[PDB]
Amino acid sequence: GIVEQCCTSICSLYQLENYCN
Amino acid sequence: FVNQHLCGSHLVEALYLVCGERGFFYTPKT
Repeated sequence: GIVEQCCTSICSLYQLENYCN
Repeated sequence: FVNQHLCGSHLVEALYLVCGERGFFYTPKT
């Protein structure tokens, strides 16, 4: 989930937008 | 901004700014 992609590893816009409604 | 390790409130705030009026969901335990 988001912690693995954005906190434990380097976040990206592509990934962040996966969590927008 | 986005291209870094973002945790906790820092991650929530990035979601807020990027997602804007779409809103977002924050699910840390998946």
